[PDB]
Amino acid sequence: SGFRKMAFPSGKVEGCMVQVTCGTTTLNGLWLDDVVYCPRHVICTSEDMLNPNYEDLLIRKSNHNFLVQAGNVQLRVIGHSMQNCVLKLKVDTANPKTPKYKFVRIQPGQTFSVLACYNGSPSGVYQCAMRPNFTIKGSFLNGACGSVGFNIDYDCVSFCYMHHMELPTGVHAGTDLEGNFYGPFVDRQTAQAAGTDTTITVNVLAWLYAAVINGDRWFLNRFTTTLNDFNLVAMKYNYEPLTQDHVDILGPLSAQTGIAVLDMCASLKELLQNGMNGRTILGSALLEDEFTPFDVVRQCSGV
Amino acid sequence: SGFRKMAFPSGKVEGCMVQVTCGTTTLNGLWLDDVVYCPRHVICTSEDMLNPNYEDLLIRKSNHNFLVQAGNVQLRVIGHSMQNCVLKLKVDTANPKTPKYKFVRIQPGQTFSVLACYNGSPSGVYQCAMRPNFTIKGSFLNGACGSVGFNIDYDCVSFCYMHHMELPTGVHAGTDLEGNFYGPFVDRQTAQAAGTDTTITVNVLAWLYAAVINGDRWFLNRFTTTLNDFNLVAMKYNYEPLTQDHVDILGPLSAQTGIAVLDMCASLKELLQNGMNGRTILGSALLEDEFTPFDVVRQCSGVTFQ
Ligand SMILES: *[C@](O)(C(=O)NCc1ccccc1)[C@H](C[C@@H]1CCNC1=O)NC(=O)[C@H](CC1CC1)n1cccc(NC(=O)OC(C)(C)C)c1=O
Ligand SMILES: *[C@](O)(C(=O)NCc1ccccc1)[C@H](C[C@@H]1CCNC1=O)NC(=O)[C@H](CC1CC1)n1cccc(NC(=O)OC(C)(C)C)c1=O
Repeated sequence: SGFRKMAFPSGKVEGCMVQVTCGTTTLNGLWLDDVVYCPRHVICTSEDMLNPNYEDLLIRKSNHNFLVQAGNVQLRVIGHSMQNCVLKLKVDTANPKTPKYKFVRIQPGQTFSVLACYNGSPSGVYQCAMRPNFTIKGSFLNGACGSVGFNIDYDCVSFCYMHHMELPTGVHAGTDLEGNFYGPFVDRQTAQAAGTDTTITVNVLAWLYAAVINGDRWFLNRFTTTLNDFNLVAMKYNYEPLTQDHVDILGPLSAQTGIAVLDMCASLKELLQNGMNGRTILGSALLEDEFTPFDVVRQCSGV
Repeated sequence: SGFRKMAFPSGKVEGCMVQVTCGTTTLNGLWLDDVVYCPRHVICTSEDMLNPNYEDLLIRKSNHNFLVQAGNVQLRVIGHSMQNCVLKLKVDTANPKTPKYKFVRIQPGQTFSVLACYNGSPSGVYQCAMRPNFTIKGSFLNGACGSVGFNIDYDCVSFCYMHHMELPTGVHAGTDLEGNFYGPFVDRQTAQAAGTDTTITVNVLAWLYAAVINGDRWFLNRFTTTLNDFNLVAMKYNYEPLTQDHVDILGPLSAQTGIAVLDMCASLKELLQNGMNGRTILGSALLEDEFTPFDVVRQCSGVTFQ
């Protein structure tokens, strides 16, 4: 037992990280088979970030303008291609450490591990969620661009995030590995702001189910709720609406604990009303929303 | 910016993890050079666990009595030895993925990464602190024994923890890699409990510095204090004593923020007496004590591993 924010083991991603340099700009790239993926803004100067014309900047670059270093080794760039906001650098070597991998675009509420890297070297690994406002609450300094987010369900690495920017509230925005941004953000230094963030309701419920599996029952009550009355109350606390899909997804945890999904919703309604009155749940004094139903089952019941 | 509970990258350690079977028992081992390290209780069965004679149990064992699997590959065991609560299985093959490493024993308050493993396969990585009561707040299911804790410095893995047991309250106990227990625990099925835990003061102050570096400043105040004054309030609230060495270690963060440890101790003094008054610090409603001063510097300066 016990319950922690757990990341995936990072080794399969560590062997894919490289440094990419173009002019004065250095950041991280991801080397899978014979392609290095990195943010297209590696081709920009620090002035000329307001309104970059990336098509115009890229046509002016030679293969030999990209310095790609994997440890001491310099890789040879033999071709370049832009896909949305990602640059794909063709190199003469397939990475021999390339894992079994897929690219996946995730939905808000989904969790993933981040391997924070500087100069193509790993600094640390932590767990994140795609917020409902399509930001992530990351930990990134100058040099972190091209750091990736991933899951490893079985031996297959699903890459879902590539880091590009920090927004004014100290939260982060980036793309899938096809270079499409999460949310309405652009790779320009123009004024942009995250929408109002909301709590990931289905994840809070999953985490209350974790608490019951780990033997804590103090917050339960004798009440039930309709799905609609739950949403009318939860939205007053800036909680995301709970859908019938979310109710279906919570079915297994419901069956394991013997607590109906709408009985657990009544518990959450009372927690939002009362707070915790000096108590904690799984070591937290706040309601946790960065564990998915699938994360709870994986950590509580066998991996 | 941002601040997250961050683990070390686990790749150097993932290459050392193997499965060890002795009869009915499967758990994890650590394969370094030509030796596999695992918990000595791998030799025990049901009857043995209630009062084990580890000397007497280890005599009756073949080398072929220990199945060691690295992926599909069976390693050949050519020797076995016990060191305190660890078994050392000599194999005929040096691990070609052996990193630069040493074995270190950490102090209460120090943090490390755990690579939670099952059947020799890494499943997850998270950051822990050795609690003042010598437990860790881990997350471990059946099969986790022999999972290890570590720190990295440049390209050197310091192994500090090997997992042995769960206590009541769902906290965890284990050994250093020389098989010495952290805390007053024994590797037998018997009545054991975690002692009263205390809050790691120097780590809470480190995390208040992380808060300030990230623009979370509401708890700062005009007041200062001294050790004796703060420490009399610390003991009061089941906080570890703050030593002069702690004050020195936080030195850098006092400089970088303009808040002297004792000025920050004045902020922490106030938070304990008064509470947080509806507010959060770095997204927590409680005072975080599992970041060391070094962790805060590591994270807020972008230190990388080679
Ligand atoms: C990314 O480009 C990066 O890491 N680049 C390498 C590098 C940058 C700076 C110095 C040396 C090397 C960064 C990552 C950022 C930096 C701080 N934390 C991060 O997550 N991304 C950008 O700088 C990004 C590039 C834009 C998308 C194309 N960018 C540019 C300009 C402004 C901002 N944000 C900003 O001003 O943030 C506030 C909070 C408003 C100060 C930005 O992210
Ligand atoms: C460890 O031995 C292990 O993982 N063994 C492999 C295994 C395979 C299949 C089934 C069980 C075990 C475990 C690790 C435990 C299991 C669950 N969480 C853990 O951290 N350690 C023990 O089982 C340990 C071995 C003893 C020290 C030599 N042990 C034995 C008996 C009792 C407990 N604890 C206990 O009863 O915990 C409470 C909280 C009281 C239920 C114990 O840890």
